[PDB]
Amino acid sequence: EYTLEKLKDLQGFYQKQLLDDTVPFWFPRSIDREFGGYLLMRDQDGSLIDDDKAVWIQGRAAWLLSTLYNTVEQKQEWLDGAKSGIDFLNRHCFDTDGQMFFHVTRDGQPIRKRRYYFSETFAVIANAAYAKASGDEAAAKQARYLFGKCIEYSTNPGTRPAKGIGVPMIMMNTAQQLRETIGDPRCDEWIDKWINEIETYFVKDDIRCVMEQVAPDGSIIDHIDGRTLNPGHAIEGAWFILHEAKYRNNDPRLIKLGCKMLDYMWDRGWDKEHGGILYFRDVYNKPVQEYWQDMKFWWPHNEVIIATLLAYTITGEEKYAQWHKLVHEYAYQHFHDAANGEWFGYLHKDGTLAQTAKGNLFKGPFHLPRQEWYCMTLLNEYLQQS
Amino acid sequence: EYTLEKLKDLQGFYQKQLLDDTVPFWFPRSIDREFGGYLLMRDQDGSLIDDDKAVWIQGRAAWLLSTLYNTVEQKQEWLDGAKSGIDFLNRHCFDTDGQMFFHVTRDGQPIRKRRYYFSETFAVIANAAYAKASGDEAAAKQARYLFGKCIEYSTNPGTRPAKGIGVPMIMMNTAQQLRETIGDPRCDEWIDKWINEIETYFVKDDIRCVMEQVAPDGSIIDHIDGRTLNPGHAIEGAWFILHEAKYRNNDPRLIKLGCKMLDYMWDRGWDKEHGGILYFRDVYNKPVQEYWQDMKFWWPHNEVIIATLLAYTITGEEKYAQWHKLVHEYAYQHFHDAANGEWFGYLHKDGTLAQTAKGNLFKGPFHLPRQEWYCMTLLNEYLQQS
Ligand SMILES: [Cl-]
Ligand SMILES: [Cl-]
Repeated sequence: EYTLEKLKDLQGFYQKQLLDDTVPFWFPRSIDREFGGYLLMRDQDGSLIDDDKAVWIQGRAAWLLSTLYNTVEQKQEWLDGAKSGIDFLNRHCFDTDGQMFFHVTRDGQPIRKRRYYFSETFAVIANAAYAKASGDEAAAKQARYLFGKCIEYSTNPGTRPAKGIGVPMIMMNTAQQLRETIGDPRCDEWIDKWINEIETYFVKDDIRCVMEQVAPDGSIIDHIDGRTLNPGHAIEGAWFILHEAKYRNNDPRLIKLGCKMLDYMWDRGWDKEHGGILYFRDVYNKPVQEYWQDMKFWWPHNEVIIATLLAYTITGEEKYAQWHKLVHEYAYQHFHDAANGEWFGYLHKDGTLAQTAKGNLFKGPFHLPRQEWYCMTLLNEYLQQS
Repeated sequence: EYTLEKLKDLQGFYQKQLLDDTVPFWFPRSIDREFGGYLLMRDQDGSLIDDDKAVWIQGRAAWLLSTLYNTVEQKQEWLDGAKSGIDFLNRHCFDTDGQMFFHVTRDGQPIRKRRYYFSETFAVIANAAYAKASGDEAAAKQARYLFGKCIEYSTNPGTRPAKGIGVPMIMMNTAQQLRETIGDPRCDEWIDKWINEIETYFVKDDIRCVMEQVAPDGSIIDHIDGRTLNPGHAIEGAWFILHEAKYRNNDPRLIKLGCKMLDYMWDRGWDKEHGGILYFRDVYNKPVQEYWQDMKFWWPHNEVIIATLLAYTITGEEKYAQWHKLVHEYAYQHFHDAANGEWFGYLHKDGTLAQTAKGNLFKGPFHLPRQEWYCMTLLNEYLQQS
């Protein structure tokens, strides 16, 4: 399967895709010079379908620009672009009670506020990465403050109580990004707790499944919502854990855990008729009720590309190279827009395009550039060690 | 052409489908003998995929059974079934603040409560129809009490205010059902206000569109949510208005209003590539972001079948017979399950089945049986006058 020359070609592919295709689609043109932050809700040709701003994606974009500055090239325009988002978050995206908005207008007026703290987690990683890039001590302090607030909420996130895997997952990745940028003494211990929560409550070895939600004792909630799985989301967590495994000196327990989550959810998620990762499944193969259950979204593919390549480089198991080849070829052939750049977001089960937009309230410069950046970086490291 | 002969055939077809196929799929087996209410979340073969109870659908089902008893046949089984749903609503489906739940367990414990009051409107029409079928004065008083509360809610309620067409539409049909069962002196004057609201704010003659939401002054909100249209929903409102026109001795002004709404949204909503009514469209033909925008759902087809047949019997315009033939043939050929009865809910754009369930949190014994019952009784009245 994958030779070193082939992995060298893959490294260059992800690098050139990231820097010559994906990032230029968004930046610098998406930087809103008049109001700050980013205009990211763009059609296939780059034209705007909306001038609203999703607060999560403002933070994700600021994180990406800072991360490119810190790990790829110290381009002033990326630093300036990151600062524009940080400033927009601080100036407009916090309510008087200190909680962040979810959805604001171009000029920063609030449209939606969600009880969630997920906006805050993306402000943490954005401020952490920006603090590293710029030396801004205020951004460092904000990142560490909000991290604690996020921890606080995570301990305490209605006759059918359920806990969701997304809390430990997002907190783990937030803690990882905080560690890898400016550092914080809480990161490693809490990551341990969040991994233990994922393993204990959400990974079911007897049925080879990773749950999206469970009851507080870990039991499966046998109702429509509780049965609904998201393979791409579970495999996102799997590679967060494989990432942690490497940091922890290739810890065999964490390698085993990440790999089995990936194994379980590749089997449940990969569409053997049409190819690609199904968005939702049902733990007992009852019909999934969420309407988009069999659609092919971009971001599950981004996460499975990372996970399979990461699993392959860590374990050397050829099957992960075979799965990587499958999902990589599937995703780049079906989502990538060779004419205008970047990726479509939304395909039907059979791979035909459902609509042409490349950015909206949920899609922006995050999952795809993170995958291309992470894979380019991973392979550079891997090839240096070979 | 739609001859009297063809319309007689259709009349018998809808009657046979309603009584030999649609209703038997649900009743009596869906009657929850232990806890009351109805077990309606069923797979294609009738097996339960969940024992939860959607409060809207408990009221809709009680309304249907009462309506059948009143207008088709005084089956004791239907009356007893209607009372089961009424009692379940009264016993379990009101919160301590007087607002109704949206989603409860089999035994009536709350799962979810929504800010809307659509639960209440379906309790109105259920109690009204049951009050007529049984002479229960408590149900009649309840229907009128809840109706008054819905009126207050509708008149006595973010930097982007929007008003939705669903409120005046649902309130209109609620009032119509109240009028046609037990009567209420407020029905006609409030229907007039709601029709005026629909015509003034949501119907756009210049661009031939019916909006889902507009700004308080009626202007189009040129953002993703504000641009999103629902042709089936607009056409549901169209036939509510055509129904009112008939009630008002074929009021030509309401005929024109209902017909232009139908004309506008047939043109925007009918899928010329694959057939069927698309779920969402965009007023300016920008890409629609809601994931299921191009799926083919059962209930838009139910409503367009009513609207086209009603428009045809009222106006005699052959185009509405042509449109009815198209949507009738499309819907019964694609959604109807000849093997087990009733209709699948969810098809892809190209008409292929997305999943097999026939009842869930949103689909149950309502839109389809209402369409078959309404078309059967409409054609019976129409052919009695020829
Ligand atoms: Cl994204
Ligand atoms: Cl329904």
